[PDB]
Amino acid sequence: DRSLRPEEIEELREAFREFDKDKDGYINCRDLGNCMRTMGYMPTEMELIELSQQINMNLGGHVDFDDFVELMGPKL
Ligand SMILES: [Mg+2]
Repeated sequence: DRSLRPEEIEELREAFREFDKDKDGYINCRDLGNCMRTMGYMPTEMELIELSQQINMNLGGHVDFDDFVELMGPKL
């Protein structure tokens, strides 16, 4: 019934962390481009950007493992 992909969640967690080991729980749209590519190597090089920009409609350049996953769930 409605099959998703609970596997990417595990890989993301490691990427969101492997990049945010500082123990902050938040990453800057900067690492993303680098974490997004090393995470699946599939997005563009200026589009994932527009996404991390839309984020500004709430926090302001800071994504939580939740947005991180919400930003990688759209384009893949
Ligand atoms: Mg941090």
